Amino acid sequence: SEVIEGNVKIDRISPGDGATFPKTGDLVTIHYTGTLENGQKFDSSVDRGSPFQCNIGVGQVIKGWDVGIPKLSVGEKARLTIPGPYAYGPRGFPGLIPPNSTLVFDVELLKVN
Ligand SMILES: C=CC[C@@H]1/C=C(\C)C[C@H](C)C[C@H](OC)[C@H]2O[C@@](O)(C(=O)C(=O)N3CCCC[C@H]3C(=O)O[C@H](/C(C)=C/[C@@H]3CC[C@@H](O)[C@H](OC)C3)[C@H](C)[C@@H](O)CC1=O)[C@H](C)C[C@@H]2OC
Repeated sequence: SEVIEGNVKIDRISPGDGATFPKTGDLVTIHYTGTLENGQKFDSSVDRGSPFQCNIGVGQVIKGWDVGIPKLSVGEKARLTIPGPYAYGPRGFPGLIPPNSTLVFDVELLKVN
């Protein structure tokens, strides 16, 4: 596991084309599962049967996603461990994430665009 910006950790699980990497502003199609540090699952889009899309690195998602995702190539599966300051910090999210939580994200880069 690699320690990227802000102390976010990447655990590579299954490779991508090792060549198609998301660039700033690129639209990404991802499948994620979010868990707290205890393993307690709080969200998943796989459960929704619909992948998430956002433009990467422009402030649309929490910073751990912004620093994290661009280091993945199309088709890869990896796990992002994100500390509070790079996620929801001291505020959290009502009914999902408590103040100061470290978030674990299992994500799959389906397509870059
Ligand atoms: C108003 C319209 C609702 C709009 C909802 C959608 C488009 C649907 C989309 C599937 C979101 C999920 O809803 C099904 C749901 O995703 C979580 O469950 C989740 O796993 C998560 O953490 N995600 C989602 C995947 C990207 C990383 C992170 C994120 O960065 O998400 C972003 C996030 C909340 C950023 C805040 C931005 C404000 C800053 O202040 C804060 O700064 C700390 C960080 C999302 C993408 C916002 O851009 C847009 C929205 O919120 C949140 C725990 C609760 C959130 O509910 C909404």
